[PDB]
Amino acid sequence: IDTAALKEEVLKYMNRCSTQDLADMTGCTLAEAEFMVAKRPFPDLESALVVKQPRPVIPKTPLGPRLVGICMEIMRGYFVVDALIRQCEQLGGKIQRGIEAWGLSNTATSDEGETSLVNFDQMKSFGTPANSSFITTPPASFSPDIKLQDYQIIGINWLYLLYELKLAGILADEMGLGKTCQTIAFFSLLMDKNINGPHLVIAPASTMENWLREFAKFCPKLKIELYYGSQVEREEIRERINSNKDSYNVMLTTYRLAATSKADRLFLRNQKFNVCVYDEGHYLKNRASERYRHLMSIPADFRVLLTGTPLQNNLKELISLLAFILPHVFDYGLKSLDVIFTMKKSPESDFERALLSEQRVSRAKMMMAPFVLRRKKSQVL
Repeated sequence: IDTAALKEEVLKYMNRCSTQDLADMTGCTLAEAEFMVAKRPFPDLESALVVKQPRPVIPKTPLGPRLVGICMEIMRGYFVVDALIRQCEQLGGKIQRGIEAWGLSNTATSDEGETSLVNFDQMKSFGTPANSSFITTPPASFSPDIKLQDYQIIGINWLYLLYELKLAGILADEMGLGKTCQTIAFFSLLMDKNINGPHLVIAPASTMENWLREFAKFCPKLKIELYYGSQVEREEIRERINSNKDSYNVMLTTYRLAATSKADRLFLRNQKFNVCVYDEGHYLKNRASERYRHLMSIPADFRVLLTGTPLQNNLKELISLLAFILPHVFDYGLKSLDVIFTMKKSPESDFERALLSEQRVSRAKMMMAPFVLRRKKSQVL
């Protein structure tokens, strides 16, 4: 991150921006942006730094320095966002090549910020190549009485592809397409391969009898440990589990329990989970939250987020997901991004509407697309 490059970028921006774009980016008022803008062209940054609004006419930080300083903090942040997007470009390239080495097709384009793999008919007809890792059959651990749809066989193969690449996945199928069922089938796929957990599933209380029901119905072979109840009940659960009496495959808990209080937090810390699934984990969309840091602080080899929503055109959300899916980023500070998450929107200005923000939204949505599997009802009916 070159100081001279920063100063250059800021000088050019200050000379280019609209008044409203300047308010959007710096959080200043529209009259401040108007004054600023009317003092330009700026031949150098010093010329911007002498700008100050007049003292009242007779009937504590001057404008110039304040805006130049904010723009340089922001440019710093954007440069960090760009590095995140380039890493995402790298690793998603590896996802795309793994998919192409299956021998299967995608209906979506990157700009839609997802992948849509709907069927494997041509592998059905002509067969799976000797060089392909795709598994067309249900897992042997999976309940024989439950039929997996073709798009769900794809789901568990895709999840395992991303597991192998040491990445992270977002499963964003439309509501009703059995994301919970595909998760459980993924667990049973791992179990075929002698990968047995423990794994964690964090869910809203609203869905936890459903997770228990679906575990029992779809893959009864998984041993499930429910981490729920009173502080005291939870404590005896920890007592019972820490003594390795009956090892388990999947632990089920809620976001409240998983994040709120010290004792639960480091119990989950010490479990050393392999897969960690965040069901309806919209908290992962907001890195500027205590809950986020606690969710992401739980150690896990492979993180999966389940959601019914495609990626939104919101830079803050996309940065939060970039730190979710990119290896070893969350352990970095990302302090240079702090300033972006402190810019509160208002009627006068919104950092999301700054042109440089929008450009990063477009670019990131495009590069995050191989990390997002999304099928719609209208595709799989």
